Parts: sequence; structure tokens; C-alpha cells
Amino acid sequence: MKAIAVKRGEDRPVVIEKPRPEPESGEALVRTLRVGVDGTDHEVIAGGHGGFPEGEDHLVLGHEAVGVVVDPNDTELEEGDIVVPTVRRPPASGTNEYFERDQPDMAPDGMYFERGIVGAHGYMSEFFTSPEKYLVRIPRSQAELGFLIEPISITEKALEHAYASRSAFDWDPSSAFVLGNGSLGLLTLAMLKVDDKGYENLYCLGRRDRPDPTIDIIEELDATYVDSRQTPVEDVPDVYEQMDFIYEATGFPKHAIQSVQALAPNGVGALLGVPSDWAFEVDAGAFHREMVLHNKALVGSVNSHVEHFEAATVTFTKLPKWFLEDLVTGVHPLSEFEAAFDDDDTTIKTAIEFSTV
Amino acid sequence: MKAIAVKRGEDRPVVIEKPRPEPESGEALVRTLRVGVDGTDHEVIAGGHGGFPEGEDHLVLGHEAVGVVVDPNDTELEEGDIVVPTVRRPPASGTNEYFERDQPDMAPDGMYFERGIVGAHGYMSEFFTSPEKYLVRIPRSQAELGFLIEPISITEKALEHAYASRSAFDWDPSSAFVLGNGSLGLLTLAMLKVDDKGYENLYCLGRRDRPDPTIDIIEELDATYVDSRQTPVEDVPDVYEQMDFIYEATGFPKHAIQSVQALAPNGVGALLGVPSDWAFEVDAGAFHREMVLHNKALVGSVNSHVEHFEAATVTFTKLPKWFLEDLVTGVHPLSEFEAAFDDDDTTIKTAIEFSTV
Ligand SMILES: NC(=O)C1=CN([C@@H]2O[C@H](COP(=O)(O)OP(=O)(O)OC[C@H]3O[C@@H](n4cnc5c(N)ncnc54)[C@H](OP(=O)(O)O)[C@@H]3O)[C@@H](O)[C@H]2O)C=CC1
Ligand SMILES: NC(=O)C1=CN([C@@H]2O[C@H](COP(=O)(O)OP(=O)(O)OC[C@H]3O[C@@H](n4cnc5c(N)ncnc54)[C@H](OP(=O)(O)O)[C@@H]3O)[C@@H](O)[C@H]2O)C=CC1
Ligand SMILES: [Zn+2]
Ligand SMILES: [Zn+2]
Repeated sequence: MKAIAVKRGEDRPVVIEKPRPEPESGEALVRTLRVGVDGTDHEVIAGGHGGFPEGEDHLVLGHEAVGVVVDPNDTELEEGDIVVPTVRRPPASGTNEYFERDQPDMAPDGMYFERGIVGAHGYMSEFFTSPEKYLVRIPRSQAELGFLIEPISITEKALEHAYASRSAFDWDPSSAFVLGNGSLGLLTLAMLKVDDKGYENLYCLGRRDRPDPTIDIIEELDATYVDSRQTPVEDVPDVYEQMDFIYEATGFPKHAIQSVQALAPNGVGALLGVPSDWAFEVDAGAFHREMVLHNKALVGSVNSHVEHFEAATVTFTKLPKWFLEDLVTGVHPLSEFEAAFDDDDTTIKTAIEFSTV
Repeated sequence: MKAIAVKRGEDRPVVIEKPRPEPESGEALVRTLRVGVDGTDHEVIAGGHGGFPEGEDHLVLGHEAVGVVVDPNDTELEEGDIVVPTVRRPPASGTNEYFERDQPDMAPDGMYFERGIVGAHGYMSEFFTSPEKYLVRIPRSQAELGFLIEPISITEKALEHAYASRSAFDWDPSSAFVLGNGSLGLLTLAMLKVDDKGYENLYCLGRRDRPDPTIDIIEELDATYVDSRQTPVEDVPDVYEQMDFIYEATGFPKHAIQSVQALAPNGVGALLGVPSDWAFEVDAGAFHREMVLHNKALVGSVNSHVEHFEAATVTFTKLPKWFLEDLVTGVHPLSEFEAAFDDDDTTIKTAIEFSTV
């Protein structure tokens, strides 16, 4: 079978061949339909070759997959089922409490593999296998954009934990502010528009010049574009209003600190960004006091699990068609896959199509 | 009646006289039994005279009161009821959503008064009044140490919010680390010992040399004393273990930052400290990434309300007698009240006795 991979010492994704996998007990064989490209794929391609599987020359890319079950094997799935795989699998040493308790998304460093990211091949091959417990059935009509279910699920989990932080009181948020205009930020912005919390005012932070398709999406969702070069996060309460909810998706460390200042009393920041170490001058006293005197929270979140993938299917149905059309800037056949790894301002979410149903 | 107050331009608490208050509709008249002294009382005495009531020459001190109802007026309380007052009352402009929804503890700055702290006289007078809704009945045998109910309630709320942050998954903490060996830290340490979470290992951070009565309390509770001069917060995972729960009660801004590093994956820090602005070099990138990759939370908490005072009475019953004996270093009759404002290492929790039942 064909697969798209990064090889050791190389700086580009390429087509390789490897045998079609065979499902072990409790696993189904899946024919890959479409796989989304993400920042993490770009990070692997950049020179992050520490994530390769034990004793292997390459890493198959892609962790945002949708496929069709072609061999249900000894599982309870049926042939023809449209499924999305979860990302996390047990590490080398085998299972642990996180996997046993059906919460591998809460497993710490070294206690999981992530397919297409660290320790395990991804989904950008014509076929893959997975335990039935990690295959989430989705509605058949979500096959076309099914590669979106995984990133939606990231937000489903983050919101679940952030909202849990506020559950000891009657929290009544009216404003939400997404930091970041990548596909995650933009997905989250549309999600917050359909959120039960009934947000009145939505904002999204970026740093683009017009004309820009992320600005257009933000504005078409009836949200305010906040150009950080004009109005930084801490200035936002002056220029706009205090934000009950902040969802951080920039990976900018200053935003973790400054979100505390931009928050309304009793608000929560969800942090999703993954920055490298970076030291600079912080008014920790103001950070600390503001958290306390105004009963604020910061909640970090990573990965997601089955419940979040199921929630994502419901959320998907509520997402506007125009939005899905504009968010997905290109689906590329495997024949011309290289275009999927385009990275520029007009490129929002791409995917590679391996087959059709 | 007699009261203990700070007057404008003066640097010491003194006895004053003012008329006995008369209960308005919905209020009871209370005879003050005992009032605890806290750090906030010391801060008022220091030169924080911005908290005085509108157009008044003095602030009556004390916010940790226990008393006996002597006139139930038109309320549902009975004469002889032992009660503890909540601290927060409506601001000048009158009621608001926080007060209306029975959550004034979540009111932001300027939207409340705190009796004995800002905008309203405290409880260090022979008599006081309060709405029945802010008077919490407690068991009669808690009259002697009833001034402890308010600070216990501070922790009851903080734990409620911190634990709420962890409620989206099956959190199974085994370790807890209290930062601070003031009366709040020590109360919290004994509370975490009787907490349903069933903590296996307890730690408390201080910076005292032996012999010291706070060290003795920590060790007698079967907790580990962590001298920050030896093992700072960030070093604690090396020397000891990663902490599932951290309760910050130092008011040291570095501890807000460093608690993130000392936390176990999926852990939460409660912040209670109130520092002034203080800027210094922080590795914000490491702070940010650690929050996210390891699904951690920070939750700030201030004040408390009726539900927390009720919970505090239950917790009180579970507290060891030796602990209560050792925690309360002096109860001083009003006649010799000055000793209550002693502030040294052997002084833990003091109170002033205005009357007996
Ligand atoms: N915790 C988790 O499970 C997950 C975490 N992530 C992380 O979340 C973050 C967002 O993911 P994704 O949206 O896909 O990644 P992107 O890098 O594509 O999105 C980040 C966006 O933030 C913008 N940005 C960065 N700094 C600033 C700033 N100072 N002011 C205004 N805008 C800024 C960038 O704008 P510009 O292009 O103009 O520079 C970019 O469009 C990343 O750090 C990623 O690592 C992603 C997926 C899951
Ligand atoms: N949010 C809320 O509702 C409430 C907040 N507070 C706040 O919580 C904090 C604790 O209250 P309380 O216990 O009564 O106050 P204390 O000041 O009496 O307690 C703080 C303790 O922390 C210790 N400490 C300070 N810095 C360090 C450090 N670097 N290393 C080790 N120990 C340190 C001090 O030790 P030492 O004496 O040796 O210097 C002191 O014993 C205060 O900041 C207070 O303002 C208090 C009540 C309610
Ligand atoms: Zn993804
Ligand atoms: Zn108190």
C-alpha cells in the first residue's frame, strides 16, 4: 500500500510503500478516506524526528482521519461503517491506568503514543488498523469532512474541563475570546457561536492584514477581529470588554499570562498552546492577585477521547455550511498530495484524499 | 457599648464607645462572644485606612466572629442561637446580582463591602446586627472556638472550586501540599487530612527554625515540613514527589508560578494569596506548556458563603482536639485585648473574648 511519510534525515513528506496491515484481535481494518493536515505534521516535517516508532526509518504522518471499515474482524463494527480513530495508543511497556480507565487523554508524557505524532505511525496510508474501542462511528454524511472530527474533539474536551472549573457557582458568561486564527481557533470560534452558554459577543485574535480569509471567517461569524498589533490581549478590556471565556490557541506564552488580565471576574482561560521554554519579565504579583481576588481559573487541556469525538459529531451538524466551505481550503487527491502541505496565509485547513466511499 | 477599632492617623487598635446597634427588619441583634484576629486586621492597623466606612473616623476591626442571638427581631432565628456572620454585605449603591443570587463571594472589586475589612465596621464590639440570611447557626458547643468557622469556610470554598476544576475526569489524588504555615495554611492542612479524597501524603511549606509550634503541628498531623530555604517549591518533585493538590496560602507570587512545576499531571493549584504587584523573570513558556501538556489547573478563590460556613461546622467536628488546642495560642479577655494583636512566630491564632454564653 501507499503511505505519506517523513524519512530520517529528509525534510519533505514522500510516498512510500509498506505492506497492508492485518487486524489483530479486537481490531478492525479500515480503508482511509481523508486525512487532515495539522501543525504537528508540519513540526514532524521540520526536523522533529524524535517521534519515530522504535527501530523504524520513517514516520507515517497524519492524525486527523476518517475512513470506512472494510474488515470488522472480531469486533462489533460492521463493514461500511464510517469511523474516526482516536490518536492515543498504549506506549511500549503496554497498558496503564489511563488506558484502563478510558482516559488516555489525561496520560502524562511518556505514558502514551500518539499516532502520526510520537512513537506510532499515523493514518496517511491507504489502510490502517485500530482497536474497535478507538474507532468512533460517525454519521455517513460526515465522511466527506470527517477529518474535522478530531480537531473539533480537542475543543470539546477543553471546553468540558474549562466549564467544569466554573461548576461550583452559577456562571453566566456572555463574552468569549479566541486567541488564534489557525484552523483550531476558527473551529472553536464557530463552536462557541453554537454553544449552549449562549455567548452574546465573540472575539478572535490574529495579526493579519486585509484581505485575509481568516479575518473574513471571523467577521462572517459575526465575531470581532482583534489585530494584536493594534489591540494586545491586556488592552482588550479597555477597547472592548472583559471576557468571561478565553480560549488560547496561539502557542504564545505571553497570552497565558495576559489572559488573566483580559478575563472578566469569575472567568476561565482554557490553554491549548504548546510553546517552548521562553523567559521574560512578568508581573507575577499582578497575575497572582488577579486570579485570587476575582475567582479566575486557568485550565490546560491536551488531546481528547471517545466522548469528545461523539460530541464533535453533534457539534459538526450545527456548524454553518458556508463556514465548513470556507474553512477547508483544499482537499488534495493522493496523486497531487504535495499541495496539502502548503503553508501560507490563504491556507487554512487541508486534507489528502486516499479513497472515496 | 465598647468596641475595638483603628482611628484615622493612628497606628494601634484602641477601645472606643459607640451606641448599641438596633436591628432593622430582617436583622437579628447579636451579643458578640469571641472574635478572631487575622492578617487583614494587622493590615488595617498597619496604615490601610482606605477601607473605612463612608464619612467615619474609625473602622471597627474583626471579621471572624461567633455570637449569641439576643434579639431575633422579625427573623426565624431564636434567642440563644449561636451564630457566625458572613463577611460580605451590599455596597453603598445597594444590592446586585451576586447578592441576589446568594453568591456575594463571587462579587468583584467595588461590588461588596466586607465587615471589618472594607467599607463596613467589623464584629469587635459587644453587640452587632446582621440580616438573618448572613447569620449561620452553628452547634452550641462550637461557641468556644466559633471564631474558627469563618477561616475554615475560606478553605471549604477554595476546595470546592479547585475540585470542580477536576470534575470532568476520574481524578484520584494521593498527595497534597499546603504552601504556608499561617493559621489558614495549618487549618487547611488538618482539613486535607480529614478530606474524602483520602490523601496519603501531606506536606506543608514554611521557613522556620526549630523549635517552632507550626513545625510541631505539621509534624504531629503526620505531614512533612518543607523548609523553603532548603527545598523550594519547584525542587519538591525531586526531593519528595509530585503533588496532586497544591493549596497556596503564602501570598508569595513565585509560588503561583512554581506551583505549576510542582504539580502532578492532572493536578490543581488553589491560589488564596493576595500579593502586591511584583515583576521578575519568569519562564512563561515552561509555565504555559506544563499547564497544557499535563492538563493542570490553577483556580483562585476569595471569601466564602453560607454553604461553606455550614460545611465548616461539619469539618470542625472532625478536627483533632490536640490540633485545636495547639492552633489557638491565646484567647484574650476584652480587658487585656492588646495581647491579641501580638505578632510573632509562637503566635498562631488569637481571639478576643467579649462575653460568655
Ligand atoms: N492541546 C492540544 O490538544 C492541541 C494544541 N494545539 C496547539 O494550539 C495552537 C493552535 O493550533 P493551530 O490553530 O492548529 O496552530 P496555528 O499556528 O496554525 O495557529 C496559531 C495562530 O495564532 C496566531 N498567533 C500567534 N501569535 C500571535 C500573536 N502574538 N497575536 C495574534 N495572533 C498570533 C498565528 O497567526 P500568524 O499565522 O499570523 O502568525 C496563527 O494563525 C498551537 O500552539 C498548537 O501547538 C493544536 C492542536 C491540539
Ligand atoms: N483568598 C482569601 O479568601 C484569603 C486569603 N488570605 C491570604 O492567604 C495568605 C495566607 O493567610 P494566613 O495564613 O492567615 O497569612 P500569614 O502571613 O500568617 O501566612 C503566610 C505564611 O507563609 C509563609 N511564607 C511566606 N513566604 C514564604 C516562602 N517564601 N517560603 C515559605 N513560607 C513562606 C510565612 O512564613 P513566615 O512567617 O516564616 O514569614 C507565613 O507563616 C495571605 O496572603 C492572605 O492575604 C487569607 C485569608 C483568606
Ligand atoms: Zn488534530
Ligand atoms: Zn478570616
